[PDB]
Amino acid sequence: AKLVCYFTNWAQYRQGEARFLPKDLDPSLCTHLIYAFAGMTNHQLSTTEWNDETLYQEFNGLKKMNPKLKTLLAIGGWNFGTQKFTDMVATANNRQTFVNSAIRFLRKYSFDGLDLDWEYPGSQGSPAVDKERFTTLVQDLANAFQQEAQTSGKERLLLSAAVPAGQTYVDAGYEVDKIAQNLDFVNLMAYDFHGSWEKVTGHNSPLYKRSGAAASLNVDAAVQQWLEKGTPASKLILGMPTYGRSFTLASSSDTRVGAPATGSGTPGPFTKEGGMLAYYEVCSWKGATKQRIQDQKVPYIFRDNQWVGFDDVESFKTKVSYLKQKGLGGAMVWALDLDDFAGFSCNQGRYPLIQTLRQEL
Repeated sequence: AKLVCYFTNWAQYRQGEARFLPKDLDPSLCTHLIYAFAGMTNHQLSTTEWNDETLYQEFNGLKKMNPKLKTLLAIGGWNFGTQKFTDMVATANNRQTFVNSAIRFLRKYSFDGLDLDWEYPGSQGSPAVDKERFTTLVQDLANAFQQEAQTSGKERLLLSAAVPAGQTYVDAGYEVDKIAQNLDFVNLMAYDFHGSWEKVTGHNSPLYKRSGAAASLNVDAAVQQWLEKGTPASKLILGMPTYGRSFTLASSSDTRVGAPATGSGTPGPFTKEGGMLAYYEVCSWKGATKQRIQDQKVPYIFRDNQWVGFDDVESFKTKVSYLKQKGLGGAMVWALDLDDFAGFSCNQGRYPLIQTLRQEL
């Protein structure tokens, strides 16, 4: 089994004990660590934070303690947009410029592979032709990765991609069955199903549905979709979130799922973003009421006019059990910095959630 965890390079700016750098990393915790995110300058792979070169070195330097650990560099992300991916996979000469830069860049900093986080090809601004080109990109990379293998005398660079869960986004940009052949694994983002972008409370990551397309916004519907489309279960890794989606309730009385909400929930004191909250900002809510949505096997907690749907140790246990049953390749996590990484808030030791994934896997 695989335990893929996403490291975040902006987490280093969280205040006090939320601050997260490579030294807060547990080298035996995950089997694969993915660094988010790498950028793109002149069709080439580039850094995005002033200390990326320094962080990369401590990051991959962890392999000195754990030779089994595999690291990949994730390029893209939401903030990155799609525009630059389009211009890169536009021609072939440019793709070569990238593929050849990726190779030099990964090898330079001791990365074992590349995680594609294009959000999203053939959607949200990306032309319909980016669908077929994405798979070409996948192919060219897989191919160069093959050839680079002989010449270098090192293990073939790994290639994975983070992918969306909804039917809409898949069709718009993913030739599943085909990309699944060149991808060593697929990190399914099985979360962000419900959020403050909705006028009704809903859970960020429900295992099962509570009808219509609504009944497709759960882990199961996401897994099933990627499976049926040609993704071998081995290659499917189940994303798990160490964070919750928050809502401000229209009325402190009516804390039901589906209850009305005026907007995003109060930004977290450490994460500073409405709609989302790290586990260490929820795990120990003083004077709140934690409940459990039986049909979706996930919990939610409210206090006053604040409502939050998050994942706890028990939900993770259930999801791994689910994952085992579907025969999936392992579990993926977003993100290391959102779990109580230093056991400074929850009294459940270091990495309550992620260590759970490790124990059950």
